[PDB]
Amino acid sequence: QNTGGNLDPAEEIDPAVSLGQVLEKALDLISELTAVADRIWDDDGGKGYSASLEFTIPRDSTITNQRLDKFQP
Amino acid sequence: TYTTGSFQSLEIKPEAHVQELEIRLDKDTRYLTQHTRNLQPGDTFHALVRLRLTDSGGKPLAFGLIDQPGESVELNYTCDQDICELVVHVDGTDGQKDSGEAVYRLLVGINAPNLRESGQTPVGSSVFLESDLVTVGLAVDQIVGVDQRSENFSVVGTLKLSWHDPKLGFSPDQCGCTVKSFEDASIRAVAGEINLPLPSFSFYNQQGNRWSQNQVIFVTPDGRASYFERFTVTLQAPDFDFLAYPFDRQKFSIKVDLAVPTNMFIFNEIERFQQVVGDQLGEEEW
Amino acid sequence: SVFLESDLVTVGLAVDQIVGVDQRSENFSVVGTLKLSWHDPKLGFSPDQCGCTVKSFEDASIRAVAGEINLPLPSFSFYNQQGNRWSQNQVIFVTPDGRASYFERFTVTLQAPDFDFLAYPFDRQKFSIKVDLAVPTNMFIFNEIERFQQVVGDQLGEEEW
Ligand SMILES: [Ca+2]
Ligand SMILES: [Ca+2]
Repeated sequence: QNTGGNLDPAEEIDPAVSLGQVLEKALDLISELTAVADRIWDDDGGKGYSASLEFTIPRDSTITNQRLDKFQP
Repeated sequence: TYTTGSFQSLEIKPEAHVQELEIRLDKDTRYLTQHTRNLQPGDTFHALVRLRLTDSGGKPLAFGLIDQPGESVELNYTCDQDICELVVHVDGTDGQKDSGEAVYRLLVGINAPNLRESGQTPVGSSVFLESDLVTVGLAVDQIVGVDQRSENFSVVGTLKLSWHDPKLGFSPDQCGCTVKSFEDASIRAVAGEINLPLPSFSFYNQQGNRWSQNQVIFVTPDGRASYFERFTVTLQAPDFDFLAYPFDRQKFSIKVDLAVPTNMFIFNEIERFQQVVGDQLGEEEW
Repeated sequence: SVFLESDLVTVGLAVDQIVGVDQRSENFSVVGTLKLSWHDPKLGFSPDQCGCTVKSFEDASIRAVAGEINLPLPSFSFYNQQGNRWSQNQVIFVTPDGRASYFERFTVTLQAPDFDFLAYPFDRQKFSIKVDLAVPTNMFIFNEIERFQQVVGDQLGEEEW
C-alpha cells in the first residue's frame, strides 16, 4: 500500500551493499534482484491489486526507474 | 453504424493483434518511447527487431535477450494483471557519437507474432496507442490593428478544431439531444468539467486575453467532437522589421500550439472550411 | 544533516522583448519566459494511482496550486509590476521523483524608479526585473540561475532599446 510519496512497496537483515553492487553493474536485473532477495517476500506494483504474500511459520522498498525518459534505477 | 463501448473466452487465435512499423532516428529523439492499450489476461508481448519494457508507472518488467540471428535484441514478456498499461522504450545512443542518421524497424505483437511470422500482416491491429488525430482550420476575417511601436497585431478570425475520441462517445437517448454541446467554455474548461483529455490549444503569442465569440465544443455520439471559436486576438510580432518602411513586407504569423504533447494529440490535416484570408470591402491598410 | 535545510529552487529567466517604455510614468513593459525548478520529496507520488507519469497543474499560479494541494511551494512575485501581468502557457508539473518545475511566458509591466532621463538621449538605463520569493529564506532560496534560454533575445529589426 502507498499513503504518501513515491514509495514503491527466520533472520532479517538490511544488506544495502547489494543495492550499490547492482547499481554498479550495467542496468535480467529484476531476476538478479529476485535471486539476491531470496538469498537474503513480495513487491507491489499497483493500487488495489497489490501482490499478496503466502507465508508458513511452522516453528517459532523496491527499486524502479519510474521515470520514462531515461532508464535510471 | 456499429456501436462500441462499455455495458453492464473462445476463438482468441484469429483475433491476433500484431503490427509493425519503421522509424527514423536523428537529432534529439534518440530515445524512443511507445505505449500500448489495455490487454487481456493471457496476452504476452513479444518484442523483436537496446530496448526494455516497463509498465505505465515505469516499474521495469522485462529486458531483451540478444539472439545473434536476425541481429538486434529479442525481448519477450507476459503478465496477468487485467487493467494495466505497458510501455516499451528503446535507446539508440549508448555512447557519444557523431551519428546524424539511423534507420530502424521493429516487430511488435500483443499475443503471438510467431503465428503471424511477420510478413505483410494485413489483419494486424496497431497496439501503440497512437496519438489522436485532430484536424485544424483557421480563417482570418480582418487584421484590425497593427501597433508597430509595440510590435503587435490584433487580428479577428475563426478557428475550428475537429478530433475523434471514442471515449467521448455516449448513448444519444440518455440526454435526448443527439449532439452534446458545451457552449462558451474553452477546451481546457471542458476538460475540467468532464475528466477526459482534450486538445487544449493556445496562440503562443497573444498579449492580454483574446475575445472569444460564438465558441462552442460539440460532440457527436460516434465521438467526433469539434470546437469552433470566432476570436479577436492581439498577437505579438517580433518578426516585424520596419527598417524599410513603407516598402516593407511583413509576416503575420498566427501560431496555434497544442497544450498537449505529440503523444496525445497532433494536428493532422489543415481544414479549408473557409477562405483562409477574407476579402472585405475597402482598400485596407495591409 | 538534521537542520531541515531550505529547499533549493533553481530559477531561469529570459527576455524576448521590451515591448514598451513609458518614460513619463517611469515603467517598462517586458515579455519573457520564467522557469522555476525545485525538488520537494513530500510532493512525490505513486505514478500508477493516476496513470500519467507527470502531474501537471495548468494555467494556475504557484500560490493557487499551493492552495489546491495543502503543501508549501515557492510562490514568487515581480516586486514592481503595476497591474496584473499576462501569464501565458504557465504550467507547474511534478515528476514522481519529486522534482517539480513551473514555466510561464509573462508579459508584465515593471516599474522602474531607477530611470533617470536627465541625459536623454545619451542615457544608459537599467531594466531590473526582480523575481522575489514569497517565502522566507528558511523555506526556499534561489540556489542556481538556469541558462535554459538566451537571457536576452535577438529579434529582427533595430529595436528602440
Ligand atoms: Ca523586434
Ligand atoms: Ca474592410
